[PDB]
Amino acid sequence: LKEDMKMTYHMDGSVNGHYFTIEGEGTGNPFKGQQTLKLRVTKGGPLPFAFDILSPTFNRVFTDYPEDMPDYFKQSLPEGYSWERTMMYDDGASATASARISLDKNGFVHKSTFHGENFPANGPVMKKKGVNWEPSSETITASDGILKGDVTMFLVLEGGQRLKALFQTTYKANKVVKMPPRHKIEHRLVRSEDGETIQLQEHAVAKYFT
Repeated sequence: LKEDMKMTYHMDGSVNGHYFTIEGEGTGNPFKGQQTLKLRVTKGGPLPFAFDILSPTFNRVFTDYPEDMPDYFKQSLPEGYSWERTMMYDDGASATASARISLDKNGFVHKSTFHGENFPANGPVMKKKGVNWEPSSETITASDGILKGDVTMFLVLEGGQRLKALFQTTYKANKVVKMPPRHKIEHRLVRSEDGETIQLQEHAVAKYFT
């Protein structure tokens, strides 16, 4: 595990019954909690929905942890960890996702799935009006060898509105590691697109409360 890591991605997903596959590569500094991803829709493109609902699916190894706080995700290496997530939007839409994070010769291997339903056909998600997620603060809590994350998310939309969603995640290392206290992770995730690709950049930093 070094300062200059590489990643690969594969997602099989669907939204409102429209199925798609996404693949890509990434680079990042896991110790500074920084990563940059380059993704392509390899099947089912172009996506008839705002890519932002998928972007948090695309790795808490890339979190800047204080030196004296147990780092659940870096401890999980080389075997890695997996997670499962529910996402409940304020308009009644809902989605689930899961991913497995592992390592090979090249670096991190990220395999994920995504299932979303009941996004209003004429709402901002299905009309591709997302801009970016607001910076967020996810509360991490520990119990029985696993972590649970809670974060209220706000998707910035065109025209100055925001769409709220509640994210809940269970992170599983699948081997015994030293467990951290209750803490928070501050995220900043931004997206850029060019017709052929999607770029994601996340900066994530873990902090103690107060």
